[PDB]
Amino acid sequence: EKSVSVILLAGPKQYIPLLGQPIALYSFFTFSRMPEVKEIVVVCDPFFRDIFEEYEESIDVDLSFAIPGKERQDSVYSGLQEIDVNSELVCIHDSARPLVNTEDVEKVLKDGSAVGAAVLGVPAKATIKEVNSDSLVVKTLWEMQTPQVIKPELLKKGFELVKSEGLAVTDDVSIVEYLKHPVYVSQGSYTNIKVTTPDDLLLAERILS
Amino acid sequence: EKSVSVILLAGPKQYIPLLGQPIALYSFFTFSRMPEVKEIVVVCDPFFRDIFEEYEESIDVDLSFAIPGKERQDSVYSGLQEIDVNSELVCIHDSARPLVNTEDVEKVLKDGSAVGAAVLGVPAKATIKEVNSDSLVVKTLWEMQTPQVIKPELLKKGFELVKSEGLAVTDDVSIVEYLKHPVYVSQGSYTNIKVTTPDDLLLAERILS
Ligand SMILES: N#Cc1cnn2c(O)c(Cc3ccccc3)c(Cl)nc12
Ligand SMILES: N#Cc1cnn2c(O)c(Cc3ccccc3)c(Cl)nc12
Ligand SMILES: [K+]
Ligand SMILES: [K+]
Ligand SMILES: [K+]
Ligand SMILES: [K+]
Repeated sequence: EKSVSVILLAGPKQYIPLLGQPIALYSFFTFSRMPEVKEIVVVCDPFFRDIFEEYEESIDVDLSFAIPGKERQDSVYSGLQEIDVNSELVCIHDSARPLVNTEDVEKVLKDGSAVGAAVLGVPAKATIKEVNSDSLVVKTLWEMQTPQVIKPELLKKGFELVKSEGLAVTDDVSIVEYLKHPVYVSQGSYTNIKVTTPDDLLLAERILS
Repeated sequence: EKSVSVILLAGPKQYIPLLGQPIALYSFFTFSRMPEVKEIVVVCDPFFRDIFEEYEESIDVDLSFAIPGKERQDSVYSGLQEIDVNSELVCIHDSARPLVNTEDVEKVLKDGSAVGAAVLGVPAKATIKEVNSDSLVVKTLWEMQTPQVIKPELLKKGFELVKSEGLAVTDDVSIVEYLKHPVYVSQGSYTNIKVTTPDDLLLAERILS
């Protein structure tokens, strides 16, 4: 209980309402009601702080804020600077995923605690293949979602390594890929979609019923 | 000209209308108007033959039919048995992809002719990772679409090898993966979606405007 700090990424499609509520507030509330969660560090343009700020006394978590940066990793880093000095786990979530299930958050938190780093994923349904520089097929794949859950010292070491040795950040689990620590893939739900265009918004409404 | 035989897979979501026309007819017509295409072998439950049969004298291709089988590869094989004895290329298409562009069909036909086997693909947008049996991340991916275009002798040899040596067919390019022949990935369009649920159907309508 109160061992997890959520970094909620909300640096605009994550504020378009879903049944009257901005998309970013759904996951915000899902996390707030979990007794595991001590605090939520919201990463957002200060223009939208109000959207979250209205609910501070009514939620049972500490609310903090962080300034976004140029790339997703910069926004992750900024949020990381604000967590309780004794948080055992950081839980990084894309606010564009409003429909994440509490049960799946529970699973990835559990796996993150056990393993050190964990991320929600689902089996990739489509035929997906590695392709080389000459456009030829190179002769189980999982699609990643969020939360991404990691022990703060682990993530700090990852940022430290990328920084000092000047490494290339390419995708959403690139930083830990440079470390030798294992990353567990917690099996999630296909309903935990990223809601970035009006067609997704419609999906979200059907899932919400 | 008249060098390509299309195997149109329509073995029910591919007959739900899109702006009044069953989904399966969109690609059917796209292929019919191409002077490269000699014939279309439609693979469908005979219950729906009429849907295609109505247009035979008005299209400029020979129309043939084949019975589906249990798995997609069986349906591919059945269609293969019906093509002109002198077709230089077979063009396999999932009728659930109604929005394929003529220009992209032209590209994959060109690449299939040059290389021997080619398939439309797009860069996979999501973070996708290989995961091992212990649920851990294994430390460019492309999403495949159709058409899949192949020289008929190449595809026949592939079915022959899988059959005689009893190999496991897993995904949509599995059969050729056993051969040493290269498979080219022709860059397609994100609009060439597979339309399997009412939300896709809505996507299709927006793309169609
Ligand atoms: N942006 C961004 C980004 C790039 N890499 N990377 C990363 O490795 C983690 C850490 C992490 C990875 C997997 C599972 C949990 C945590 C997080 Cl949270 N973000 C990023
Ligand atoms: N079902 C099914 C199926 C499984 N494998 N496989 C395959 O290799 C090809 C041939 C092909 C592959 C890549 C590019 C063109 C053709 C086709 Cl057409 N279908 C299948
Ligand atoms: K380590
Ligand atoms: K999407
Ligand atoms: K060969
Ligand atoms: K779909």
